[PDB]
Amino acid sequence: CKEALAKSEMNVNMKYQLPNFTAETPIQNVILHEHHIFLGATNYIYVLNEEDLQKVAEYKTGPVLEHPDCFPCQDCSSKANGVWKDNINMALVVDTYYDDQLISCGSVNRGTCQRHVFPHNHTADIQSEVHCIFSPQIEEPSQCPDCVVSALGAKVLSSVKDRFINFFVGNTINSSYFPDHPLHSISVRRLKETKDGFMFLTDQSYIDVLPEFRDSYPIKYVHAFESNNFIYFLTVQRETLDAQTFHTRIIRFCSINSGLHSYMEMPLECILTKEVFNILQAAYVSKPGAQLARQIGASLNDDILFGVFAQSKPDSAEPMDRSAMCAFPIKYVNDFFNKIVNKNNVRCLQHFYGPNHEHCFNRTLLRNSSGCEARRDEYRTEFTTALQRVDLFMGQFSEVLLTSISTFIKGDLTIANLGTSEGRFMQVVVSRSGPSTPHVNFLLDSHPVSPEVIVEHTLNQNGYTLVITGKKITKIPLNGLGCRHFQSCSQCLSAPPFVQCGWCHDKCVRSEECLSGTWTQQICLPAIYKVFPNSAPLEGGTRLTICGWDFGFRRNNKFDLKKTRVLLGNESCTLTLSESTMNTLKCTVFNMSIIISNGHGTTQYSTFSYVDPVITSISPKYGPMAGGTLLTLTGNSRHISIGGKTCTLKSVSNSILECYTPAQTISTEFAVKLKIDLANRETSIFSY
Amino acid sequence: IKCQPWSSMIPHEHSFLPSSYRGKDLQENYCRNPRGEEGGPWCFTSNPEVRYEVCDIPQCSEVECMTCNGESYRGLMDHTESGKICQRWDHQTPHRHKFLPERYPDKGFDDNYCRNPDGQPRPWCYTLDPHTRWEYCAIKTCAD
Amino acid sequence: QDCYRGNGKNYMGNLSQTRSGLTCSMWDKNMEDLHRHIFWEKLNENYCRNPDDDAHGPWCYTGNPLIPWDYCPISRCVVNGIPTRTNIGWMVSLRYRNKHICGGSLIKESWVLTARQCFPSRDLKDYEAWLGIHDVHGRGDEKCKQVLNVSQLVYGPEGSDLVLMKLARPAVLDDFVSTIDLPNYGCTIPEKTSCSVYGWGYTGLINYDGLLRVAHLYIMGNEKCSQHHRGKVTLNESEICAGAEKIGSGPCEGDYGGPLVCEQHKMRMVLGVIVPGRGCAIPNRPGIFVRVAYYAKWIHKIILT
Repeated sequence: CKEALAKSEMNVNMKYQLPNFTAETPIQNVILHEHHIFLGATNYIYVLNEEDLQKVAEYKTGPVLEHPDCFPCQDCSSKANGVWKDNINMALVVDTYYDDQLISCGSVNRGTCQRHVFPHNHTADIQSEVHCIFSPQIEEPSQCPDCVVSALGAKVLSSVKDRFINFFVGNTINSSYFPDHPLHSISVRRLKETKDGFMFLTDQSYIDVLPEFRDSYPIKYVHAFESNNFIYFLTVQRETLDAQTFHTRIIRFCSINSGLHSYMEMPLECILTKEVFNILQAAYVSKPGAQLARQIGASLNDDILFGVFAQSKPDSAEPMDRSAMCAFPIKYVNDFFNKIVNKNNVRCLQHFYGPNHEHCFNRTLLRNSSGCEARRDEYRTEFTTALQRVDLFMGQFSEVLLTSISTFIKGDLTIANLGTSEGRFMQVVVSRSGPSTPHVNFLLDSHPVSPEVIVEHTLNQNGYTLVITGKKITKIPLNGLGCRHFQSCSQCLSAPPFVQCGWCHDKCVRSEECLSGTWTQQICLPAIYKVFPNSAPLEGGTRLTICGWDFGFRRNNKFDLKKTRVLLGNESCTLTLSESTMNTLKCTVFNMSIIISNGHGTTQYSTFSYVDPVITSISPKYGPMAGGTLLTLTGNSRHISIGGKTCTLKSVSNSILECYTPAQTISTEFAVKLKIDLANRETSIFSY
Repeated sequence: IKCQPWSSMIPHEHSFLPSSYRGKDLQENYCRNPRGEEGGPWCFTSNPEVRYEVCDIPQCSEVECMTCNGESYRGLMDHTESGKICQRWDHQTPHRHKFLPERYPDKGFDDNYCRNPDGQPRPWCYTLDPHTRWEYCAIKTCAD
Repeated sequence: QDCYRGNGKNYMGNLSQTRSGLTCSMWDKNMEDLHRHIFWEKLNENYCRNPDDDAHGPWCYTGNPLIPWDYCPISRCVVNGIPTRTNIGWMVSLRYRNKHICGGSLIKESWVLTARQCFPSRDLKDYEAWLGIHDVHGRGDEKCKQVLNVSQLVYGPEGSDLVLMKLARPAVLDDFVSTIDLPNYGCTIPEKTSCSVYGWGYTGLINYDGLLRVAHLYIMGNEKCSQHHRGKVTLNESEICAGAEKIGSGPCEGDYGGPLVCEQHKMRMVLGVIVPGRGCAIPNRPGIFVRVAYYAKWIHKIILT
């Protein structure tokens, strides 16, 4: 009985009491910095302690009067005429190179930013000092040097290259937004060294989609990071200007502040084997564990990008709730950019150059012999052979959408902090070698888990992960949330050793709790829940189902089905391997105890009887030959028939039986023979 | 296109097989049949767009031709007409036959390569299966 | 892949590609040229190991005449100013799209020393050098005005944040325009020395007429600056630290590449180059500059071209 023993499967739902903080509006951005955690939410900025998530201070960029002629940071509060709009924070960074300060960027306020200065004695006091970043562009009023942040969606990255604070910003642009104020799809800004504005180092330091394609060809950036003297961007966009189908793309260029010099774009895809996943939803840069590094061919110190890919609705970006996670060594993809692709896979960039333009009629590529040297006629190169990656969980999550991912290392293993759109958080050890059951699979909140999460790993033994679900920020220690939820011994032993607990004869328990001393994590006793049936004839070979778990000898992952045997008294029942599982057994063989023997231990079950079938009386005795009456039998996987025709079972029991006799064209009596898997002793005759 | 090495997982990552299947002798780059799949020896291409393709490698019946007498033929086939393998002519199990290679040399009584000792139209050999007494060897006729 | 070996003799460079990206040439001709020209004193042929055991590390030769030789890449271990009443010749005003952004120091008739940070563009057609001027706009006078184009730009060692350029044409030297000498290779200025800086920058003024600002300064050891910054700076050997006493005044935007010139024994001599960092004139906080002396010999090696 697979259904009845379902208690063996771990209880998917619990309530976990962890430090949790609530915000009056949903939180968009968050950063941890110097024992204070800064969270940006709609019209709100909170600062929290780590261990408490206590709201020690808050800054109020609440609703603002948006007026068409009001300049961004000037006080137009006296204007009574032109809507009390509200802003959302999408850019929240901390910088310390100039001073220990915070930078935030609003949405409605022309995408203009502000600065908070931390007093040395009390750094959490962010409301003390506020600057605006707004320098009136006297020389070039036509373009914005400080209109830096978009509203639909944007990404901002801070860097210190050549002792210079550089902000790499990618913007999602609408066609109607440019005429009021120009923007740039991808660009680099420098802070004025007096921290009072931005300037454009070069006209080449930005790329904006060509004016006809502002409405079409929408690009949404999902992530971006810095590594190996290069700035990598991860976005989602169409395959072609007229494709109406979407896929993940990445953007590479090194970190020269003069401008985007070697701007090269690359389609990416991860496949199952052969189904591809188009859209990336979350990404994280990290290092691989010793067990994983070899299996991905990556060095232990070499960086790895982990990304979740979900299959989108056809010819659209919205996922069909079919997702997976994949890994990308930065060295492999970098070499792929440098060497793997040939020439004719390279083309000009469509949305900037234009499909019909002079540069990509004929232009050689110094892509191998030269590394992003700042030339003048730099070529923005489009590839076409998308890099194909393989699944790491071989599609074990093929029907669930993933939206938030974090990854850490511990000992030699590496763990991924998975997140769902239904607010369930999983902890999984990632391994191509074998499917690993999530050791933590609870549900946090109704709201989808926010992609932006943070992990801190102090002294390699104490750490945490802050994750955002709607209006909740929650702390989750990586050291093992628990194992009491485990209740199958095989499942308890499948738990990674990083959390120290094991099985002691009743449930997966911590070492020092159960006092019996049976606490073991290498071997335990197999369990049987029930058996059907317990009433069989002495010679009757009846198929018995065995319900329980831990039915086989254990390997690291592959549960061995061959080290199983069955003993009934002294003889052995005919074990059927094709119907032998960890879940149930199917065997085909006076109360005796049935014994199951495994590589670990043996279980004795005391209630199985070779009941001798007894038939006593048949009614009625004499009558007509209609053959439609109720014939009743009684006594102590059964069948019963007369004249080669089975009497349909009108009633069955151990002590009562009743057939509706088949009609036969004869008025005499015959012996009615019971066939309970075998023709047993027959009863007396009944006249027809 | 050159096969992708089975040790390096670029440009295609399904190359854990060197550790997945022991004794299957998938070499550094040579293409094998780790699963015994019906298509044949297939390898990953270093070419990015195509993942794996089956190597074109000929069958064994292509080189082994046949003459009417059959006894003159002494080739490399050691497979019967139903795919069974000829037992060792030096062996005496599972068939206690009559032909002894040292007693009867000069007729190619080698390990398992099919021979025509009794003047059959085709070579035949005793089956490695103890139940099957012997079986014929399927060979296409020669030319020129 | 080299460490603890500042001399090329300890590290036989198994590589033949210079910093720029141009392959090395046959070492026989350049060995002959060295023996004819360099009197420093049979190394491996056509490899980037340097025979001279220079302090900067291994370096190689290039056959192209514009850059005879360059190093191969490998691991190795003013605000509150005073206006000047007299014209200054050491100052070189750089002009980017016909406007000033920074200054530099005149070293030869056709050579000036500037900062790498003041080069947003690598193009030479847009840069323009002005010598001998008292007003940043040029309105003050034009008799000493000297306008020149740009011929060649040569960067310093990796991470030096220093650069030289040789002018399109030579320049006349007189009282109005002056050059500067070099400190010794091991030239160390004594602590508590008083010397000043010249600046063309923001100067912390709501409006400035446009005259160059001279600002005094005092030298102190690296330890005092480390204490003042409270561990926010990890000082290396190549840098010098000089800061004003009890007053917040230092170089800021527009003065980068300017000269830190000081008087040791008889006449004023350059000691450092103005570099961005650490903020704009923090009160009671010293300033950090790059010392020319550590690279002075290298300039010698490059002044031969």
